[PDB]
Amino acid sequence: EYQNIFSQVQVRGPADLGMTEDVNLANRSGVGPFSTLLGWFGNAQLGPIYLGSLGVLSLFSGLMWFFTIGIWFWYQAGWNPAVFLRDLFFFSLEPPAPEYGLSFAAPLKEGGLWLIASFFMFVAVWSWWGRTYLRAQALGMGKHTAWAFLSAIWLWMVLGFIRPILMGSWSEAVPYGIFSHLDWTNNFSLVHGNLFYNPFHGLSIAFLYGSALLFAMHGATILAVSRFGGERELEQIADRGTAAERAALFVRWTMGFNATMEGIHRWAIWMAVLVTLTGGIGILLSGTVVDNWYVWGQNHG
Amino acid sequence: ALLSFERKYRVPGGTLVGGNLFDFWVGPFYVGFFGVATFFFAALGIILIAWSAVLQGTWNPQLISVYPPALEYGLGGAPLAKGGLWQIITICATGAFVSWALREVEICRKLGIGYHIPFAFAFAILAYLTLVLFRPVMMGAWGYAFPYGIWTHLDWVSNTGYTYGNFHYNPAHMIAISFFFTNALALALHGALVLSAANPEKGKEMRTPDHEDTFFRDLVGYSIGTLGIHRLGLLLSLSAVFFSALCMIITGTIWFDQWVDWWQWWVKLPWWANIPGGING
Amino acid sequence: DLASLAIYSFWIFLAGLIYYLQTENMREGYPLENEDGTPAANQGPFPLPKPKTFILPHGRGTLTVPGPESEDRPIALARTAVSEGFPHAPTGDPMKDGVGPASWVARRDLPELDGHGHNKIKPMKAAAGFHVSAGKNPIGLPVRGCDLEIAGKVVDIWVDIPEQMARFLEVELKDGSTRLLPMQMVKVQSNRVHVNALSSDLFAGIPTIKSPTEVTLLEEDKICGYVAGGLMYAAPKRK
Ligand code: BCL
Ligand code: BCL
Ligand code: BCL
Ligand SMILES: CC[C@H]1c2cc3[nH]c4c(c3C)C(=O)[C@H](C(=O)OC)c4c3nc(cc4[nH]c(cc(n2)[C@@H]1C)c(C(C)=O)c4C)[C@@H](C)[C@@H]3CCC(=O)OC/C=C(\C)CCC[C@H](C)CCC[C@H](C)CCCC(C)C
Ligand SMILES: COC(C)(C)C/C=C/C(C)=C/C=C/C(C)=C/C=C/C(C)=C/C=C\C=C(C)\C=C\C=C(/C)CC/C=C(\C)CCC=C(C)C
Ligand SMILES: CCCCCCCCCCCC[N+](C)(C)[O-]
Ligand SMILES: CCCCCCCCCCCC[N+](C)(C)[O-]
Ligand SMILES: CCCCCCCCCCCC[N+](C)(C)[O-]
Ligand SMILES: [Cl-]
Ligand SMILES: [Fe+3]
Repeated sequence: EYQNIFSQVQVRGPADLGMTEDVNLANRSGVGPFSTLLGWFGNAQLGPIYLGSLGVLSLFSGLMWFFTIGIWFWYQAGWNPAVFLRDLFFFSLEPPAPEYGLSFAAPLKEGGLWLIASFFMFVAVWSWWGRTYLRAQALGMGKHTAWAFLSAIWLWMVLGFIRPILMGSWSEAVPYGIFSHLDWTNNFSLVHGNLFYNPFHGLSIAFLYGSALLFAMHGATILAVSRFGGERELEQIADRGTAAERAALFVRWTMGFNATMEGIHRWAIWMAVLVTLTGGIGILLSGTVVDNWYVWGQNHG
Repeated sequence: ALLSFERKYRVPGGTLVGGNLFDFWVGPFYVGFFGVATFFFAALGIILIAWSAVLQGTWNPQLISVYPPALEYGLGGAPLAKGGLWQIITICATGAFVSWALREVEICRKLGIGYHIPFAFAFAILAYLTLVLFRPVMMGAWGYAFPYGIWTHLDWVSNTGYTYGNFHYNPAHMIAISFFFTNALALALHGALVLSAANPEKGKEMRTPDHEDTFFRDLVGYSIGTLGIHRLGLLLSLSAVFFSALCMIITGTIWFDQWVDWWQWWVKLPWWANIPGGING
Repeated sequence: DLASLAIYSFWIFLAGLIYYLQTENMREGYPLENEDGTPAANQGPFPLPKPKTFILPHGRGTLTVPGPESEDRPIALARTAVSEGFPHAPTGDPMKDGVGPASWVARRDLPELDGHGHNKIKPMKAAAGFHVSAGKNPIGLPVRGCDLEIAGKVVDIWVDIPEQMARFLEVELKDGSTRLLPMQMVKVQSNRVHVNALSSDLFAGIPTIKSPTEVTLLEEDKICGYVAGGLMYAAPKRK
């Protein structure tokens, strides 16, 4: 009894250069190699990639962020490669101290290098967002991917930009460090009277747990009905087959729910985007409107 | 009542137990033997939670809490009022979960589909049994288990966590979080991609899986494919919960000190242990 | 205060969202029916959504859902009881009649096309230059049923051109005709292909395709249905 987690047989044909529509083909690369390793689980083909202006702006901008942090990590290691690898998780690029408020006037060694790195990260993410929109437009597709990605951008923007501004200093932002961003996260909860009492944090968690429940069920189901070509979801939407019927009936007989092949993808996008949506509201309201979620919770309001 | 297409699927057979005795529906819901077992175990467990509410002196759902036995009971039975009800309810909850899984198996057999869903669910049951059974038995008391109440179970998470310092430092917990974050990123993309193709720009024809593959190649230079994303989703979410169970089975058993101090294995490796400067020099 | 207003707004949003999601998932299979196929009195709490129209590519028209629902085929089933909610016994051979886990849907009797308007699925012999790139090449292997009898041999792989994957094995039977087997219902072993769903004597009964270089959505459903139904219906002959 074969389970369809790994392919039993790979087949390969000519490289697929992809659909054209209104795409500027001058800006697609050539195809990369074919990975047989990847091809046990999914597609074997690497490439082509599209790189126009926003692509290169984003890629350059994102490397500058990455290098700006790494230059500061080397500096902290005293330029010793042994100390760099030993302490990698412990280095941190900290924002400016509370004194300097929302000013760009802090020295490199006390928060200016943080601001530089953040500027590069700001350019990198927003250019990448325009890119998810334009790549969809060129192919005549809905902008679902761009609007879903904005949900993620919302929480990132709250954490590093919108909240620090409302609180009146960059000191409130997140440091670029593996262990240091973990400590910040734990510190944040303690200083705000325990996030478990933040109702938005509670919902955020419900949606995170639910994203795992839903992808577990959805993935499991499509594999369970792949013996009727179930993973061919678009043609099953246009022309319901026994795969869509059996998938619907599993859900109905189990827990009395209705699920269409299209409808389950609406559950999927929303379960996911509501994680960071509710999340960013919960963080935005912390220390701006609510000092202490315990105290708030006692009054309920 | 039936979906327009449902009658042809409502045939006899597929049951694991009882032959045709419980082989019927109540409205949309398939029953089967494990439907009856699930109802028995659920009703019994709800009765016992109400009994717990009486003894505690509150009907408020935001206050009702059923606590495990205290540590000095070890792995013995306990008086109902002081952890015995938690013990019977835990047997009931386990019976209801396993019955629900075997019922999904009966539904899979009648529909002639794979058993991937009940298999995926068995991982959630594993995680539950880790917290209430495997970890407590390894640690020597039921009292290390979590209480059944809306806010009290959150106190237990907070207290259990902060027993080991900042629980972020548990390395299995880092991996588990990564799979949870990645699962949700993948679910967002999968939903968005299928809907962007089925629901294109106004007045345009439905796109094809070719457009879906093309969009991802254009964006990031790789496309896992329509079979691959469903394999990936099942794996990310199952892995998240595997590493979750693992991060707690090792906490209190092989490791009972502060988790941050565990990371000194890396820092005190002999070749860089004594080199001055950096953070740890 | 602001936080109470935010959390209260949010629950009103979420309630609208859940309504929208529930009615979106009613676009197939409604209205609900009694077992006799007449419309049920109780259709549930939410009403049917306003129809939406998919424009299919390659000049294949439009779909409108919700829209008129019929099976468009006879169901060889009979009631086993005098009240709602019991199983319906097959009146013939459920494998032949296409009921239970052998069920098929009357999908379009055309093949699925790729983004260029070409057939999505072809025999590998007609797909230049597709080849097996990894794993055992099943072409030439004998095919064994669940009764451990040899039913035929593999003479081709039918591949998905755009997604580059094996979808069916074309199997030659003792009488020189062929059948498609779904790739997800066979074990490729080193020296044979094993099929658990079917016994050797049920291979001839696999529905045949009207053209030998393409398979239609209707044919895929009849084939996949038939092979899946063998798990239940060919259990007497499995070992
Ligand atoms: C998993 C690790 C921790 C844990 C850490 C947390 C943290 C942190 C949070 C929760 C929160 C929740 N936890 Mg918990 N929780 C644990 C184990 C459980 C178990 C169990 C194993 O039996 C259950 C039933 C719950 C249930 C719950 C919910 C009350 C709530 C949201 C869950 C959700 O949306 O999931 C996803 C599932 C779905 C979306 C499907 C729908 C499930 C529904 C909502 C479940 C209803 C349960 C009901 C209230 C319990 C009574 C049922 C009886 C039959 C009477 N937790 C363990 C001990 N849990 C959140 C909260 O806000 O509560 C205060 C929260 O922030
Ligand atoms: C001691 C710690 C506190 C706590 C403090 C916090 C704080 C502080 C926060 C959370 C937040 C969250 N907490 Mg908490 N939390 C606690 C305990 C828990 C428990 C539990 C006990 O079981 C759970 C399950 C959670 C779960 C969660 C999540 C639901 C939520 C984060 C969602 C998310 O996806 O962010 C991950 C997604 C993002 C951060 C968005 C990133 C998007 C950007 C644009 C990506 C850029 C990538 C960049 C360019 C780099 C490129 C990389 C390479 C190309 C690969 N917390 C305790 C009580 N928690 C967050 C939240 O929303 O709060 C309401 C948050 O800010
Ligand atoms: C202050 C607290 C500590 C902390 C202490 C702990 C402790 C303690 C635990 C975790 C655990 C987890 N932590 Mg932590 N954790 C912290 C911060 C975080 C942060 C963050 C952003 O800071 C994140 C993202 C996480 C994330 C996580 C997850 C990896 C994991 C919870 C998921 C899980 O186990 O599901 C597993 C799912 C279940 C158990 C649900 C099973 C459902 C059952 C089978 C069915 C229920 C049916 C129901 C009754 C039916 C309802 C009725 C119907 C409506 C009819 N933690 C902080 C630093 N964390 C937990 C873990 O790993 O557990 C194994 C755990 O015990
Ligand atoms: C493994 C990946 C994720 C996952 C997957 C998953 N869950 C699943 C499935 C799958 C594949 C199903 O097939 C099954 C289903 O049918 O979903 C609709 C299910 C399911 N997962 C559910 C919940 C759930 N899953 C969770 C988690 C996860 N499930 C993982 C993150 C959580 C979390 C994170 O907390 C919850 C709350 C249900 C909706 C359903 C299982 C329903 C079930 O078992 O019903 C039988 C039992 C009853 C009807 C109730 C009996 C009650 C007891 C007798 C008494 C109460 C005891 C309990 C301990 C009280 C504690 C409450 C307090 C903590 C507040
Ligand atoms: C080996 O050496 C080389 C040379 C290769 C370099 C190596 C580099 C290494 C090892 C780097 C490692 C980097 C790490 C570990 C980074 C980790 C980052 C983390 C964990 C980030 C977490 C959160 C970040 C957030 C929330 C940031 C938000 C940022 C913004 C919202 C942008 C805000 C913008 C600001 C403040 C400025 C805007 C300015 C104007 C004028 C508008
Ligand atoms: C998640 C992306 C990478 C996945 C790669 C996993 C490789 C699995 C190899 C399977 C071995 C082949 N076999 C024996 C199953 O036919
Ligand atoms: C998931 C990340 C995968 C990234 C792979 C990108 C492939 C790019 C192809 C490189 C070929 C370049 N060139 C110019 C020779 O065609
Ligand atoms: C996509 C919609 C799915 C519905 C999920 C709703 C889960 C309920 C969460 C209850 C937690 C409420 N709380 C305590 C944070 O206020
Ligand atoms: Cl695993
Ligand atoms: Fe899907």
